[PDB]
Amino acid sequence: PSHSGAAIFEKVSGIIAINEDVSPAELTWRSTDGDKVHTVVLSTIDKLQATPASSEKMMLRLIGKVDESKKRKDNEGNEVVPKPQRHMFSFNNRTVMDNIKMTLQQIISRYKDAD
Amino acid sequence: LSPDDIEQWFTEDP
Repeated sequence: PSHSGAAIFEKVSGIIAINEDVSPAELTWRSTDGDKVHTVVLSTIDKLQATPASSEKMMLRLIGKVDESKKRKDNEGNEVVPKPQRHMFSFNNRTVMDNIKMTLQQIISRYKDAD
Repeated sequence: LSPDDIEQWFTEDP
């Protein structure tokens, strides 16, 4: 129950695996049947969202760091304020999602401590 | 329909 937890992506089912051996560490979701795969950079994970156990609502959200200070221009020639990254995953076992939320926290805090 | 909708899932009700 570490660096891997059967997670649902885009309403689809699959396993979510995390690898801290790569820099920046990333998370890869692999369908159950192997029809869909997803990859996410954990190093950006600025906030971890998880549904409480008491809440029948099963879900897990990942928040990626931003950089509005960059100030990107739009097609209209006007500056815009970029938005922060946010992923949405669904789990069936509070334990599995509990591991992901716990493991992910270890990664953020890992980079947070450095800075 | 909107992001706020999914956010409610975390708020739920006692």
